[PDB]
Amino acid sequence: PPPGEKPSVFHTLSRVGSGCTMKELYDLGLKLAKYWKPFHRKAPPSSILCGTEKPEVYIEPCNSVIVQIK
DNA sequence: AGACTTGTACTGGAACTCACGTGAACGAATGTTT
Repeated sequence: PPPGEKPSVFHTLSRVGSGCTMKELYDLGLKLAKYWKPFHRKAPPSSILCGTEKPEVYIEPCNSVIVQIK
């Protein structure tokens, strides 16, 4: 972002779907359950920028969580 | 590829039980003292 501001736009990197136990996935779902929004290809959100791979449901970055990927 | 879940088998420790040992205590007989 411009100096002294929070990030506004995001660029997709990759899907990850392994490395979490069932309980961790349940807790993550409960945390982010309220903030999921349906994804419409015709009116994509401004904050998230995607290529050919698009999600079924998108969550605004302000309410999401950081994940470590190996 | 990778990561988690499920199923099978194994091994060590907990708990329970019996055998054996040791410690302390005691009534009766005997020996000693007065």
